[PDB]
Amino acid sequence: PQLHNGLDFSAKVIQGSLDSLPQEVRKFVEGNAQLCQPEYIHICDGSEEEYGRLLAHMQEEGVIRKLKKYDNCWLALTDPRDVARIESKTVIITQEQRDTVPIPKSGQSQLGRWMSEEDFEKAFNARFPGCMKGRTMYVIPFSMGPLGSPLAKIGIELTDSPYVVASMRIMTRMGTSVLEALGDGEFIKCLHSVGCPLPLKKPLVNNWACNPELTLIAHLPDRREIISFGSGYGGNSLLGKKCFALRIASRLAKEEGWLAEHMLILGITNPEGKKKYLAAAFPSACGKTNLAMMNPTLPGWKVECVGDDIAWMKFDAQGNLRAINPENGFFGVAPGTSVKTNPNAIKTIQKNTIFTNVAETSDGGVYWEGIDEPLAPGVTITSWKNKEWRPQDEEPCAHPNSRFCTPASQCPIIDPAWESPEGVPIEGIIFGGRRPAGVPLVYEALSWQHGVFVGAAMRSEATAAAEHKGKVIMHDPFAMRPFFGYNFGKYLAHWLSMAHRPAAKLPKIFHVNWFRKDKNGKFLWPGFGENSRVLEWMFGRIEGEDSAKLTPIGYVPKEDALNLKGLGDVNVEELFGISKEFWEKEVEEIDKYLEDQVNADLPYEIERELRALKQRISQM
Ligand SMILES: Nc1nc2c(ncn2[C@@H]2O[C@H](COP(=O)(O)OP(=O)(O)OP(=O)(O)O)[C@@H](O)[C@H]2O)c(=O)[nH]1
Ligand SMILES: O=C(O)C(=O)CS(=O)(=O)O
Ligand SMILES: [Mn+2]
Ligand SMILES: [Mn+2]
Ligand SMILES: [Mn+2]
Repeated sequence: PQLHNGLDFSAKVIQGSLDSLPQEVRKFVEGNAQLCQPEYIHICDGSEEEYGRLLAHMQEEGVIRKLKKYDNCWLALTDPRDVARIESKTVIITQEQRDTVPIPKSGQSQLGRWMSEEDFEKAFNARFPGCMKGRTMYVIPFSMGPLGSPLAKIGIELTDSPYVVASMRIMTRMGTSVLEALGDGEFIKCLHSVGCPLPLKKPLVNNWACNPELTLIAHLPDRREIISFGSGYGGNSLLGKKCFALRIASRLAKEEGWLAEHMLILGITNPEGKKKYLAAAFPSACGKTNLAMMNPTLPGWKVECVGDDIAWMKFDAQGNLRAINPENGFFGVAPGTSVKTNPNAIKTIQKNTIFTNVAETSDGGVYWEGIDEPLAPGVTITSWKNKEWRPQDEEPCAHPNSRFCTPASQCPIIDPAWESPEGVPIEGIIFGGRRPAGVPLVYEALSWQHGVFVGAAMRSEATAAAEHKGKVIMHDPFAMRPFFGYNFGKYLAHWLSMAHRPAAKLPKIFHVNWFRKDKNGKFLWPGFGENSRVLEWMFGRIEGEDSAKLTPIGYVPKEDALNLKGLGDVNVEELFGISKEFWEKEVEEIDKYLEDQVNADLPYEIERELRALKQRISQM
């Protein structure tokens, strides 16, 4: 009801009907329309017609440019203050801090950023009232996972950014079919604003609306709400991806008995016609997308891609660990992608793809560092800063975290089961990061509990995916440090608890290091497609081959067990060398980190594996 006409927003709906929405969706839309005061409400239907109209609208406003060299591809350039996910402005709100992060022993927690409800209420009220004045509020109904999969979950994103709408169309299943599937069921409430109500108070850089000073990405798992303000970029604004599918989902997974993880999923088939599925957790900028889409160098081997970033997994009634990729496309780092580092990506991204912050060539193409591809005489480059750029300038032509956003269905090696609602059965889990020294090319964990410890102990040299810079070695347990939805100690206990399930077929757990360097600072391992030789070894180990030797850190390949035919140059001694001096320092750093950062919530089984590793190293 109403005594006037300040609550019914029907007269402002320019696509769809508030009457046709499920009751709780209408309330969520109308209540935030009352708060944010948009000029128009557009209820997305997911259609090709809508998508083409939206792209035309952004092209007219100067938000995106058409890349005339390719088929339906587009370029966006951002404000240089809004170029990446921002860990330092991302918070989780729970009544008790301990539900979000373990209470550290001495230091500040690195495992999450808690904010009280009372503080968030102040932050929210400082930001959202009136924030969409003069803009359109888009209503995005989307499904994470195949529509109707048992592991699928539905979200509603409200946003004032047409770029978010277009990107969500690629990255999720979006439109009217989701609403019909949702009915009166529950959904995750996602609210986003770039934070730039009209008339503009600050001028817009690169026609990219954002509010860097007030950027805040907040999660409220008890209310099933995600609330994000001030950034239009990637994981800050595409709320289905990191905010929903890792942070909110990892908490739901804890409650419901499954797992939501920063893992690629791939299927690999050997020359004897056998196929296995593996998942791999690497931190951002450590090569998940290269491995998920690998072109193997070994003949008779085939790799197919199920997903490159997020896995949802659950033991089924038979005890198999079944995984789905909840995304609908790939949001991959552009620079360094080339025919030699990721040829299956090159094939995927030449149609129906949105690029952000890469360089544009004068003939309507795309450029970036490491593309490894010469340009024709006369072809010039406009950098991501919208500036004439020569290979002689110090500037990169593309931002280091520039991205492509591409439909998964177009990948030439997309797995035939990538949308199966029952998921694929996972037989191995791989961990790894960037370790220039000390850590060998591959090893296999001694047991489930040791495997969980290996994940907990992950470390990786700092790169350029968040706001971290330099060549520091930081901890990133399970590749989830920016994405835990709840207390990491309880997360470890949850992983450990999977070994108590009836008829659970626990996968083997491996750790890889593509990044070991010799004294020259040169990579010991060629990597990329040659990593198929490491996968072959893992495949044999899952089948039970006697191809491992025991070391203090776990099992490594026996002499001659790795197929090195071709690269006869490889320094095997240094690639698999294990130094007592290095590993004594390594266990000490893990011990200090686990004691401070997990403290009273560290499971005894993890502390036991640390003691066991310390003892095996002392006996070297
Ligand atoms: N030396 C070496 N580098 C690799 C290998 N595979 C990938 N890389 C490097 O990894 C970087 C690309 O990784 P990203 O796409 O940024 O990592 P990602 O895991 O997909 O990251 P997110 O999408 O952010 O989760 C490039 O610098 C590559 O050169 C490899 O096998 N060997
Ligand atoms: O940071 C990551 O791991 C990503 O995959 C990119 S974003 O979705 O977080 O922007
Ligand atoms: Mn990636
Ligand atoms: Mn990622
Ligand atoms: Mn046990």
